[PDB]
Amino acid sequence: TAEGVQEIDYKDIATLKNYITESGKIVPSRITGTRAKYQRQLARAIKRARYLSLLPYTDRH
Amino acid sequence: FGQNFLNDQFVIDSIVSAINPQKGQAMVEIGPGLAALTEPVGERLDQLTVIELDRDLAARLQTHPFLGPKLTIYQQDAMTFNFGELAEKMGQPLRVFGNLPYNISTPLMFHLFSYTDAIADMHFMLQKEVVNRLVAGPNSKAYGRLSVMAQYYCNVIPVLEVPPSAFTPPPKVDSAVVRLVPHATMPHPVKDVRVLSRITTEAFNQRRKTIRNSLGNLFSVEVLTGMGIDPAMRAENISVAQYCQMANYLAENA
Amino acid sequence: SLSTEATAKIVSEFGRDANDTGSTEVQVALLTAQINHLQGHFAEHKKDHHSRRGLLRMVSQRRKLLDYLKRKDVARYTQLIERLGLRR
Amino acid sequence: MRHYEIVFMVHPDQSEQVPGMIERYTAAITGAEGKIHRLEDWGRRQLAYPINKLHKAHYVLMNVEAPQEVIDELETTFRFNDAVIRSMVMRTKHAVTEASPMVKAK
Amino acid sequence: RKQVSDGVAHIHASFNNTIVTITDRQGNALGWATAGGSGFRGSRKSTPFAAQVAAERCADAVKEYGIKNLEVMVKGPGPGRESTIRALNAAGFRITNITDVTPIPHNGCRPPKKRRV
RNA sequence: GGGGGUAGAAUUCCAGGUGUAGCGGUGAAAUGCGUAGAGAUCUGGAGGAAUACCGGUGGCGAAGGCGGCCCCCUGGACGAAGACUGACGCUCAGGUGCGAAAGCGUGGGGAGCAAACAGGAUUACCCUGGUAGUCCACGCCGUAAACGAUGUCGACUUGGAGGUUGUGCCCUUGAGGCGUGGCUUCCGGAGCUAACGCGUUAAGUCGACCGCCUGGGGAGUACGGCCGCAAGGUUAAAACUCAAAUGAAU
Repeated sequence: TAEGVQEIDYKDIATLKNYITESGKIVPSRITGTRAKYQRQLARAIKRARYLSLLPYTDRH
Repeated sequence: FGQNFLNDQFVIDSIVSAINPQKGQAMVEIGPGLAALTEPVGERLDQLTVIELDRDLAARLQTHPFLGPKLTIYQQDAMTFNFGELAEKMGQPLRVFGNLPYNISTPLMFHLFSYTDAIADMHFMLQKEVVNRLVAGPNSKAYGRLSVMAQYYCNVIPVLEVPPSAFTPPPKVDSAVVRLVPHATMPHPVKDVRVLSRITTEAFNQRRKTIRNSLGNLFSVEVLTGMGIDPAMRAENISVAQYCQMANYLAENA
Repeated sequence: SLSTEATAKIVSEFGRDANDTGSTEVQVALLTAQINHLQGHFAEHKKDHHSRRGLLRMVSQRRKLLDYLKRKDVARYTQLIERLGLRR
Repeated sequence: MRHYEIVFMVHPDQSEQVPGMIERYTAAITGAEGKIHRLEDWGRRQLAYPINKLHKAHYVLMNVEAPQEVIDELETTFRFNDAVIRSMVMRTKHAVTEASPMVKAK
Repeated sequence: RKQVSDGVAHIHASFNNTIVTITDRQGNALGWATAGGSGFRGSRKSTPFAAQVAAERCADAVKEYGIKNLEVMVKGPGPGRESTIRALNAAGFRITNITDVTPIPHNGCRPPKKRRV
């Protein structure tokens, strides 16, 4: 799952697309049922990938 | 909405005694209302000139039981007209008083200070917060624009305090009576009064900083040193006479 | 914080051997090392109070250890404060 | 002496002059005893939003062990160079050598 | 004075008015109508009825070019958000897409003093 | 915690396009903006302040407090196994330091908001502009319902539901079983309490040291000292006056 048994890479777009909504926001942990620690890692990875233009900030076009 | 008239009889004896209205003086008591303040005028004045903004009150005010034909009634707003017109009609400065809504009691005296001589003395009852500022002096926290402007025209003397429980639906504030009577001569005359207002407003708009930059939008340090004004004191430390000094200078020079 | 090599060198110098790491002399030396290093950091970042609060703890602990050493043995105390430049 | 991970992307039009950049940077890193544990080129990749009127870019990933000075030098050259549009260096706990999932999927 | 086969409907559904503007791919406007410029005033100016009246008026104002298809962009939370698209497709228009465009800041400037009511 | 870079949304302004007559605001209007083309919609730039989603009843800090991403310098807490010193401890009057917001001094900056001020209305509150200020560097000020209204340290005394963060052992698809630590939220037993309530994170049972209280008003006021550029802070009475003032529950 999201909690890979090691760490969460920020170069894995295929996995990171599971935890974002259509608009590109991050899905809260209530819906996914993921641990808090790995949720924090998720947020950091998604933000980093957003900086490098590997994911959309919102939906400009 | 509801106003709160004066009911207690013990308090309104001092007011009547303090005014001491005799015969031969022009009394212009605005807003009689229920005549709560003119009924204790039963020593009478053989005449009085009354001003009432409401026709309904004026209509059901022309007869009373005894009032009838002693007074002339005007139905225009006091803030609008020329008091001095009714000054050569009789020939003497008018003696007036009122119990107006504190709300509207401020603009009238500044509409009355212009007409000067047509006015001899005044006895109004105002809020305690405001009365203290009027009679205040420098180096306090009750010192302000109102004090300087009023003290430039007339003399301010408190007359009577009204504890809050004297009026029906009594408020949360205390009222007071002050006696003001315009000066016979100006201790410090100023060519243009509006420039004096300009200076005082600008100085007291930054009441908490030094005048080197509070009032430095118009002046310079060496100029204020010329007139002997310390450039490192707050606006509340400047005496009225000093405030008339740069009032004169700003017109004498450019 | 101190590097592991610097800590090991100080321990080897002041200690009885390579495992006596809890003697008063070694502790005072380690604290002095840290203090001397941190003046350089605080010369540049003077507006950083939250770490100056730990530097003060270092200084106070060193003073308490020195007083205990004074009362226990005097000659060792004199030799130590001469060896480290403490108290002029 | 620390481990880093540098990722930078370059103008698609200058996608042919990257070898010189890579060679220069490799020489600079290795000159000061630093090692290189992983070096990858993803080629041209389509951008996810228009970075100042462009689309697509040439992507470079490179894992390094090195001291602070060479990294500051690399940062300064990136800042002063023009063909590079966006770069990012990260510190990492320890060395890695396994290829990115990105290369394998391609 | 020119035939186009695509169009964009923009509505500004504020809390005090509504404005509908028709434009092309490049964003060059064709015709516009306002709820308050259709003989409405006062609270009546914010009612959905004025919105549909302005929608019809603007539709009639853009048939000289022969528009047959467009999609709608909504910008605002106010009333009149939905009546306009209905009155528009009732005037010979096909709705390809419906989009919400109202901006949201990521904590930008500070907002005014809210209604102490 | 200190320093330096950088990104994307939004508001305002500027310059360009398409376009024609209203926009904004209110309970209704007016001041106001516009035919020198507004408002609307698309393209480019300038500048300042703040970091949506994640976000939690979650985490860190002595308290005040701390929120985009990356690097450099740096303080504390916790856990595993082993080694070392040998009472090196606890508390602390005077003293020293840190300390929201507002406010001040010298010099910058100024997009949004907005005391004062300038206008327009209605019978308070409302609407349109808008200065100080909010921001930065360096000094001052030293106060808050600065609150858990609960001083710091140590030991002992039945339980039940949750959250967050380490670690040992077995077989091992392990979110599989048996343990062992730290911090934190809610119920409730004995006991305590005027009651409300607290209840192993005590307001229970004890020991060490410190601060403070003595009917209500006058009064945290006056006079004096110390501190401050100023505003003011701190230490701190009496004459007189009343027979009450107060807390919890019914």
